[PDB]
Amino acid sequence: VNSFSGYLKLTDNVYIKNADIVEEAKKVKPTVVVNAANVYLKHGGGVAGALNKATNNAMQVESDDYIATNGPLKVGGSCVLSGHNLAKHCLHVVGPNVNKGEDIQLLKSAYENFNQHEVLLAPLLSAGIFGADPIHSLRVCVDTVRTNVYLAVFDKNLYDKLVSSFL
Ligand SMILES: Nc1nc2ccc(F)cc2s1
Repeated sequence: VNSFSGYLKLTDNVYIKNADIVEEAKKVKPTVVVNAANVYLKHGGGVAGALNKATNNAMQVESDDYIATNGPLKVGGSCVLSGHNLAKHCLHVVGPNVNKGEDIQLLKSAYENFNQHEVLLAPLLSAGIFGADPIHSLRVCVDTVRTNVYLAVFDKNLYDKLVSSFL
């Protein structure tokens, strides 16, 4: 048993809810929250901007030190950093950004990072301002992630379309 509440069960391991991931993280304090990161860990907008704002910019300060030491992530890659006030850990995962012309085949590689963690609170990778079709992102998630993933979908309209179209 875990602390996640109000989720619809899609599969053995994937759950979904219409929820702001910031507010969900603040309530649950999960072991792992996933950020929709870019390779520079520049948390300007979308999920990343909202998570970083909720940490009072501490996520960005930590991220800048990480990049100064290690250089940029790979598209499809990830790093584990602090979860600050939101979670124990933040798994920063880089899905491909369609609005930059990145290979959508890298979305499966991105979701494979989730398998290193038994339970995660996450957004749909490459959705929102990353430009991919969220229906596709949910299909790749279900077909790739084997650990227990609690997906927060911010937009109520999109949530209802994801559920009602799910095979
Ligand atoms: N407070 C929140 N802002 C965003 C922005 C984008 C998003 F996909 C999810 C959320 S939750």
